[PDB]
Amino acid sequence: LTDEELVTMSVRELNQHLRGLSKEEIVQLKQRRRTLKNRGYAASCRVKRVTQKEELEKQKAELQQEVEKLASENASMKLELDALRSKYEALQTFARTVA
Amino acid sequence: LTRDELRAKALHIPFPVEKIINLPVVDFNEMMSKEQFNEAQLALIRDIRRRGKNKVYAQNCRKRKLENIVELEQDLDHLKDEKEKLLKEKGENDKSLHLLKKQLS
DNA sequence: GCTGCTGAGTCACTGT
DNA sequence: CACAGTGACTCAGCAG
Repeated sequence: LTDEELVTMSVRELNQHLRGLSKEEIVQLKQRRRTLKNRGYAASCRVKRVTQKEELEKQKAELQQEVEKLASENASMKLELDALRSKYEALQTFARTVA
Repeated sequence: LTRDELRAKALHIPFPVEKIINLPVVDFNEMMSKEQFNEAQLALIRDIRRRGKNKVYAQNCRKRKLENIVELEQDLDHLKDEKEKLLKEKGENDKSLHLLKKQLS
């Protein structure tokens, strides 16, 4: 019995493969299956933590470039807004100097 | 008595397991000096030190993984707040530019 | 009893 | 050489 064949086997079909096995070899085969199942649980846990980390890092990189772009364009527009307000105010004081 | 301590006692190693693991390498070498250990004693001492130190490395490596996820989720939390704050600032600037252009044409 | 999960210890590596 | 880090495997032990 190869590895994944023993892991995919249900506990009901496992009892159908008790041909010529002693009481102990039935035990060791059950612990062999449990060990193989535990190896898959650890691998399944490691995969789950990796995708979570990679996804959180993907969202952070996207939001960091969004915030960096937002801060940059806001500073540039604020420059043009302040310049336009300066010319508007300068024209305001000149408008107060008329007859 | 731990399994490590029993094995060290069985091989007549006179040093405490704690000192084998935790001593800085300079003090560890001083402790090992002036001895006469055979290959079996040297191998067990090296095995106890390596396992004892690697145990803590794995502990720290798993603690860092958990702390790194907490820091990432905090980074996301602040970035969403900074994005919201920057959008409000962009709105006040867009509304001020609009009012100025309206005042003119 | 089994199933999933998970905290640790260990191994076989790689990195500084 | 030393120490340090890390994915994978292992077992133990708890919850379901």
